[PDB]
Amino acid sequence: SGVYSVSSFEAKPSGSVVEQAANDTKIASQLGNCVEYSLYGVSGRGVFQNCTAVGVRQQRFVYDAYQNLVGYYSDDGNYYCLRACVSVPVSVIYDKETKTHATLFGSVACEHISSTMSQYSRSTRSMLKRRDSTYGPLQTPVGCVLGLVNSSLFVEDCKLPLGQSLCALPDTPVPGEMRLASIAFNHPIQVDQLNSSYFKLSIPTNFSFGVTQE
Amino acid sequence: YIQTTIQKVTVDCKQYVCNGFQKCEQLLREYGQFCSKINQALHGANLRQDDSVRNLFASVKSSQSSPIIPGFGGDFNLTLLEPVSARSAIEDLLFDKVTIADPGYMQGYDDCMQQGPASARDLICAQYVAGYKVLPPLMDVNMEAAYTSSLLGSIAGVGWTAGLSSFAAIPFAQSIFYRLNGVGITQQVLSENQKLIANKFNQALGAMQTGFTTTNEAFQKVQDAVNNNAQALSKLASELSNTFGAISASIGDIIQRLDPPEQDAQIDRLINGRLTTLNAFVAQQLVRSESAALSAQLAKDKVNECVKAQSKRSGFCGQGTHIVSFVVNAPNG
Amino acid sequence: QLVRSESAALSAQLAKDKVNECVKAQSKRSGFCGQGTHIVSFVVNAPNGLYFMHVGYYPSNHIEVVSAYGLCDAANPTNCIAPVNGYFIKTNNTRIVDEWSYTGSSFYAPEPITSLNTKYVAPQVTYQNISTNLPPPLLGNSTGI
Amino acid sequence: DVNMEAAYTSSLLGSIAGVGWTAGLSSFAAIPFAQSIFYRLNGVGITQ
Repeated sequence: SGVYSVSSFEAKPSGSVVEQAANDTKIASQLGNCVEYSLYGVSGRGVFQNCTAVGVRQQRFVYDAYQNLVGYYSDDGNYYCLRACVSVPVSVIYDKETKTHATLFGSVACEHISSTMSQYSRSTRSMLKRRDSTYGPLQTPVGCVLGLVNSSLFVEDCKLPLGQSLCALPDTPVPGEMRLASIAFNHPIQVDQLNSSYFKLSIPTNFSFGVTQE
Repeated sequence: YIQTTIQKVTVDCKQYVCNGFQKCEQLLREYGQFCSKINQALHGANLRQDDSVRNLFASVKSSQSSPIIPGFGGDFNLTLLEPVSARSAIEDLLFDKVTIADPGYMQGYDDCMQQGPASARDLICAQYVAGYKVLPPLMDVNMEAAYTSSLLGSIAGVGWTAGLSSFAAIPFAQSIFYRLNGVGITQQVLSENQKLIANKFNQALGAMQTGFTTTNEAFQKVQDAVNNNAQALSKLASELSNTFGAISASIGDIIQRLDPPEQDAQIDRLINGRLTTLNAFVAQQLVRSESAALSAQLAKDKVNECVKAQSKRSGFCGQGTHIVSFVVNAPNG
Repeated sequence: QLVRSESAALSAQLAKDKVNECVKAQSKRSGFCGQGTHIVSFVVNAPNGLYFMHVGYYPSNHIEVVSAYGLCDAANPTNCIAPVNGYFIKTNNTRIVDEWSYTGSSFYAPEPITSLNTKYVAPQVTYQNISTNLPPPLLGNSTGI
Repeated sequence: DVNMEAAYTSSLLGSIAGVGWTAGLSSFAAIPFAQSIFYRLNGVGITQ
């Protein structure tokens, strides 16, 4: 049992862009989409945006310290701001005893993920089964989770912690779906201060012996 | 500053080596269980980090404590240790003065979708490109602050007599005067100079706010730990531009320029280079984690010796004669 | 192998310190030997080192009582006492009012105040000035011939 | 050997009680285990 990082989804190139010295194959009308590009003999894949002009215009290609294209001067007279298409990280939350699983999607906001992820591509042939329940993706402080039920429970410890306070509680005694619980802080015995020449003393009335092995 | 953890990093070995190109996947498939060894080593290191955090904070928690009300301390102004209704003021200042990149942990993938222009090699947006990932820490900021604040509320009442199994809820001033009486200052002197002692303690504690600067060695150590984390990530992000004796560093470029007999050779050069990089990264992470575990044990000893009791051995807690020690959370310790 | 062997020597030094501090003596520092309050430790051999078994005293069922920093004689204010390895608590043993008893620091069991569990100290502003019932240490001897 | 290591460990076990209440490094008092346990309990805050 544990939380294992697995292979991530990759954005699928929606269109293409070409340039030189029809009409739908242009940088404009494609801003925000991961596209292939071949601009004046420099080719790759990325996402274009509208950024304020920077660098030297006559040298249309704008690089960074590590020889990565980060900008481009188009024939239309606009400076286009260039990125790389980004992957969606994936991890699997697995309980061995009940043989149950959920999917944690890195740090994504559940707007970019769907039950099929047809917009993305990865080597893995299919997604986890995610049976009849199949409710909408749950949004957690650690990211978007598929196959978790909001439980609003508290635990003193868990075997699979998701992150930041979060645990996946398996439906242990057909086992149900895993639940999203949180680790609660165990408050020490509170003793209040007096406002006098007395003080409050907390003292045991019973005891036991305990062996710590090391 | 005592470091207790390192940043938890997992890499997607398949996507780091081949970044999506189906031709490279087949070439790497006959390399067998290298990527699997990298993944298992990283998973074990992260599990050990979680276990270290749990052990340290299970040894830090007190069994009994006093609620931290405003004005806790009385004549001694330690309001910079009190939580602002959950971190302390000095803890917030320490976290503010440290140059640390904000990881996403939530909708951080969509933060890098817009991303503006890149902010000087953003290692937080590079994970969704290079193929690694930074895991969130086991506990929240609020839970860590709860542990530290519960530790602060038991400092005075640690017990003058065999104080392990009993808690006396005495004021902070009484505890300070008992600690001062035990280092060779008589009751008469303490009774005459009550206000002077309180003022002198406040002067020393107040000079802390204007202390986080270049001359502060502990603050420099905090920044060094953050920079070590950043360098570890940057070395991974930097080897993707390397061309290990090939015609290009992009797999998609050599694919659309040569023929399969040459494609295989070039792609194999790149594959071997990237696998060597990943192996070196894994070894360095193992070394850093093994060092951080010993440092966490040292922090446990210091919490048990200086914070929960007044130490009689010189030099261990601080300089001079030790009286009282406070502890807050820091970026990695 | 060199790295592992170098780590094992530091671990062996730690085991030496633990044997000298937890098995051959009772340790007063919390957390080093075990949890709770350390009492006695045993050690046996293990495949590649030592296996320590620390026996500790774990308290339960805590109660809250009212206690005083010390007691002074109202007639003679410069004659005061403080508890030794314990506390001065307010009894409720269906008896005289504002009676003071002594209890050990690790187990609740009120007992009479005597010279065996108290020590004389200089007066403080937080000490209780008691007029009647004057535990035996505070009894100012005025029995002449 | 296993026997030599066990001899060391057993010899260590037999000196646990008599570590000496008073400056106990150069002298050995062969007291019973119960006496040692009760002296250890008395020193943590449990009255006689």
